[PDB]
Amino acid sequence: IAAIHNARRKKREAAA
Amino acid sequence: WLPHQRKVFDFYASQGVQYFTAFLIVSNFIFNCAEKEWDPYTDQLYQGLWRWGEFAFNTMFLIELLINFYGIAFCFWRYNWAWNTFDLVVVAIGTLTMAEAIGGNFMPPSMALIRNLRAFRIFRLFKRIKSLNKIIVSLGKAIPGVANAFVIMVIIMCIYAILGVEFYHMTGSDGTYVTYNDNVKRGLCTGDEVELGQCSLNQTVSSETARGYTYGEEYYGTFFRALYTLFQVLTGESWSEAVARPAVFESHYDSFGPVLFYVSFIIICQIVLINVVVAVLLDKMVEEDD
Amino acid sequence: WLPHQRKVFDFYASQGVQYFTAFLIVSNFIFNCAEKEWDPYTDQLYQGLWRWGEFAFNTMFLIELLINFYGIAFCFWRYNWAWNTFDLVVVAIGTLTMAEAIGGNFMPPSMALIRNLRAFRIFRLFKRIKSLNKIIVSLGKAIPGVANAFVIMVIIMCIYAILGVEFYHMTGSDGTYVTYNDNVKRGLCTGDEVELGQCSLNQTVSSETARGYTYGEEYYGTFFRALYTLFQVLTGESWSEAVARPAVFESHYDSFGPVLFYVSFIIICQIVLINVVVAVLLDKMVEEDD
Amino acid sequence: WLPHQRKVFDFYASQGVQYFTAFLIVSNFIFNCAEKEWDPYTDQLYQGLWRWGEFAFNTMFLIELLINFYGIAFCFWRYNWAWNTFDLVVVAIGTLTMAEAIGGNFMPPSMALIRNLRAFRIFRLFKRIKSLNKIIVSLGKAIPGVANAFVIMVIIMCIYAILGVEFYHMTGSDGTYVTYNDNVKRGLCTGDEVELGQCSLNQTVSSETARGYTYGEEYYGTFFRALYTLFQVLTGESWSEAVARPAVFESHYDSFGPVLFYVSFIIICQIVLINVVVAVLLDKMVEEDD
Amino acid sequence: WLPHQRKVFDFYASQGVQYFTAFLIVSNFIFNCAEKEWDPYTDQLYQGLWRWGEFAFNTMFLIELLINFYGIAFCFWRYNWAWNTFDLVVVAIGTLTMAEAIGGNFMPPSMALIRNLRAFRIFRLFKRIKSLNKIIVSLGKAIPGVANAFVIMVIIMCIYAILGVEFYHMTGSDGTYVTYNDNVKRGLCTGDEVELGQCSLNQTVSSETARGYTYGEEYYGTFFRALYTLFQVLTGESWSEAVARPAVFESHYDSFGPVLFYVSFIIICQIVLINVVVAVLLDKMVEEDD
Repeated sequence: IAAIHNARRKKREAAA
Repeated sequence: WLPHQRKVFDFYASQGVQYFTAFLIVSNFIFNCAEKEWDPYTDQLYQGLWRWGEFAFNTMFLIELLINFYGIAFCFWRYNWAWNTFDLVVVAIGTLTMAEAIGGNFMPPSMALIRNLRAFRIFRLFKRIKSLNKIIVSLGKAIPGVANAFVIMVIIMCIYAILGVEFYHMTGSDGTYVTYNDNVKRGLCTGDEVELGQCSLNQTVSSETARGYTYGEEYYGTFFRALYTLFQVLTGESWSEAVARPAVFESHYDSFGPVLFYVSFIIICQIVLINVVVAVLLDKMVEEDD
Repeated sequence: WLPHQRKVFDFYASQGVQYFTAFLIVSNFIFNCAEKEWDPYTDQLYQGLWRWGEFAFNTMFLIELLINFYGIAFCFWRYNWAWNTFDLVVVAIGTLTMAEAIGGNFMPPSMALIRNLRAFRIFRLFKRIKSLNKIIVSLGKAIPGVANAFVIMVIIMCIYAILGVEFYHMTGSDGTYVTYNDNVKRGLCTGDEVELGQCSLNQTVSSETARGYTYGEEYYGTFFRALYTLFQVLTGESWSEAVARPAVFESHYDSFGPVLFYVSFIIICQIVLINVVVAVLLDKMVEEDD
Repeated sequence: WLPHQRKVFDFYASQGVQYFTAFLIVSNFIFNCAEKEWDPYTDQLYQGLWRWGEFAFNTMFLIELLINFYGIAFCFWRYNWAWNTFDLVVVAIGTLTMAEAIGGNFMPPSMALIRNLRAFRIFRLFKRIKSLNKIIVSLGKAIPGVANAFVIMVIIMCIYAILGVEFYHMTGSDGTYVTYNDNVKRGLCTGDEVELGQCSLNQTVSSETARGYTYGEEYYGTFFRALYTLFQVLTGESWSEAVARPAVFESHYDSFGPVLFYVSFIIICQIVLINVVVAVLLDKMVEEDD
Repeated sequence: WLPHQRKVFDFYASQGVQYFTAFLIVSNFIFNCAEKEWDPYTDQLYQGLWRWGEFAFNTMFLIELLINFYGIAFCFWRYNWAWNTFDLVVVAIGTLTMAEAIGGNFMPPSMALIRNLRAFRIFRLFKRIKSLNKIIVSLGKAIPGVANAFVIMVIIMCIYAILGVEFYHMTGSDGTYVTYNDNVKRGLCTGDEVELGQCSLNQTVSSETARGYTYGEEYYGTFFRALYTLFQVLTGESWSEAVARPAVFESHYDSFGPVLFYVSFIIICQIVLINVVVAVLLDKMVEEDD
């Protein structure tokens, strides 16, 4: 599920 | 423009009419499912039921298609061309099925694979329900990003397929391979019985698979057989007990070869490449979600 | 309504009483586990032990239910309706079990599946422990988000099930299918021995499964058998050696058919769809976590 | 304090001495690996080599332990108590092994599982290398977060184990279970041959496993056998061809029972629960990483 | 310094010439794939086709290499040393193949593994296509981060391999192990028939694998066999039905030993360690992506 986690991070950090 | 086009078009775009067509789509799919569940045989028991049910559903879908086109001036190039095209295709095949059922076998017995296209009418439900549409549009806008990692993984799989055909395409060709024990060294027999002939250090295990082949011919007999074997190994299915271990043990002191072959393939392709493909897929989908 | 309900209710809400009921729940579950571990047989050895233990536990749980309802004026519609309802159901079944044990077989031998509901008393522990509750509430608020991708995956699985019943539902119906050799071409025999009859290029491999069937009848005999086969393939269980490979090698020159069938199913459903379902699930859960 | 304690302690904390002890740890582990690779038998061929090598390594590790304790005033409660304790344990067992090798069998033949503790000396390497330490500390601070979801998953597994023992613990007890086919309805035989006795609709397939049991006794004979079966199903290992399918096809018309059993177990436990456990694990680890 | 080298160098670096070399690379790879698909046998049918095709491709790749080096003053140490080196190696082997095809067997029959290096020419395509290059550079800059968790996982696998060789390396050495059943206890027989001799509580199941071995010799006979067995268990392949269950049920009352062995291995290595390795891999790759 690492793929899911990474996508989640990228989305949030990019928004930040 | 057609004198009756506008109100008919905004009627076909109505919420209730779309929901009714959706109900009719799901009922037709359930009808096909039920045909395959309760009447799958060649010599069917209730043949008229499925035939006339498909007929009635095709008639209703044809009427829906005509109401659609009548509302868009019968053009369908301009407005919603993709779904209109798919609908036209499936209803054209349905009309072909009506003709086939009534007045002869218009199509050769070869291309019945097109009669089998009824199952794919359910895809029209994805247009009406905004959630399924959201999912499939994200999937479609995610696939091109996957293309690159997919091509890399396939390149590596074809490399391993060439290597596998060169190496193992004749493993067990006689139908049998020999594996050597450690009997005297372990304790199961004494060295004298071997030299006399009472025991042995080799077992002539047979190599036939449950498909009638030998290990080499089936798993790596050709390049596409080998590519399929490597797909089955990529998904983790019996890669050791069926594929790897007979190769690994067939060669007595050259066991590093097949072991490194399968271990390197599994590590690289399975772990790294599948996780990268799926990761870029989910990344693209979460991109489109937000 | 009741004279001392206000204090009885706040007594039942006490930390220690909830922890004691939790201890009693876990002890009852361990009692059922121990019954199945040390005394699973039909003709039990220590039958009175399990019977009277279930009796005592049901009595204590009934007393707990009465203390509960006595504290909420015996209504239980207003305050914590879900857990109160579940508790009422399980203790009602427990009282049925007490009656069944004492004064006759009140229930027909058919619906013992309801006596088996003792195992699910442990779910009442999830209410008291704030961590397990935290997990199951996140799961519950995550499942509706999954619903859409789940329905898409099931739609595709039923499509493939219809296709599979149409194609393979008669593979190996005789009990045997033929696979074709490359013996003359490889080197194992010379072409003359084949024409004379010493060797052959076909092997009449048998198709019976370890279930007594043929390959087609068991794996794709009907639509629900095929949907179950496709579930087993979706989880990756023996999809090649048991399901795919006999089909792939049954065909002489059209092995692209079954190969593309199973490869497309695996790619689409397994990789893309399972990872999307699990991804939206975990996304919803991390949403609720924060 | 000891008059020689300070400089000796700062000498044992030196970079080079720690790297040398690390080299010695890895060499001892490689020595054990090599013993098992080149000399695994009961009647070993080079017994003195492994014996005196373990002796020399134990001597060097004892000297290292004494240099350690001499530098911390021989207390080891105050400074780095965990690793000092583990080191004291392993070197104490090593000294026991020295005594055992020289002057008798001090330990009963029962607890050799403690002589097997040499393999775990390698864990001392994790203290010196800052990367492996960084990984295991994250793992340790991640496990308590997993505890909750793990307990939920185990609760559900025990529920399913009780259910499985109640249902299937006698499947195939005779050694054979009967399965029924649609022979007449499909076309393989005509209904008259069945009534006359030429064909049948039932096949008395045998239920013995490759361990010698019956299907029920081995897979769900008791509660711990059933819990182990459900673990094997949770990891996806032959859950259908070995576990599920004989149960599913044992029932004539109630195949919904076992199908729903295994499908619900797989969905819930495998997909949802394993992915939630692993997700909270990786979440905790990325928490500690940053 | 060549007189027209600068002009020549630009031509090599042109878009169209790189795309043409890429087309030529892909065509050569497809040629090798097609050789293995349509002509894999030892006694080939169209041998001249593949020979002269490899010859022509090697000639074109040699001309490309010479145009390359002529443009960089034939140095190739200073400009793009890695790909130039790889290209020089593969074309040197191709020239060796030309010589081998024309004027004798220059190489001993031993090292044909180097003639097999044609398949790896396709890697040169990764330099020209910016997407595949982007993927492989991320992979390369991600692997060193994985190194640590990989070394931890391998340390644990070798620990378990030593333990497995010590424990199970003689399981079923006779070729048979006995398993005990609760026939009298469960109801299948009465205790009197056992004491008389009509039934038994032990079944002498055989331990030979489909490789001709015994369970212990093949799966844990040595340390590298055990490390390979633990790799197959790490990937989840038949870890129970082939590896674990015969060990677990060989023991009469100490089934906790092998059960805890395999359960601890699976949990730790599979779940935690594989997910941590893959997680740090994908983390590093998303680092390089952004």
